[PDB]
Amino acid sequence: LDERELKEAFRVLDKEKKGVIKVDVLRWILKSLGDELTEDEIENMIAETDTDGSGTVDYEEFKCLMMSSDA
Amino acid sequence: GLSPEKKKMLKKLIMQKAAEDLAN
Ligand SMILES: [Ca+2]
Repeated sequence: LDERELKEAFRVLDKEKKGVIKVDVLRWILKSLGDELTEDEIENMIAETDTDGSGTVDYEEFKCLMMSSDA
Repeated sequence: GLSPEKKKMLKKLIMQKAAEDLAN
């Protein structure tokens, strides 16, 4: 992922312009655009993203998710 | 941990939403 694209995505999803993405946005995304995800799977994917359980995704957390390579 | 299917879906959906919202 181009970091320019990452920064643009973060800006778009930071609705309050507070420097974070609220977990509600992620929940909304997974619930509405996700395909038959369970509520526990949604909570798991949220937890995978917001790693400190702050209820907000900061840019470092966002980058960790988006730019990670597991191969 | 997340399975790669779920992690890939998560990343895909996040980007789709960003693209959608940019568009209005
Ligand atoms: Ca957090």
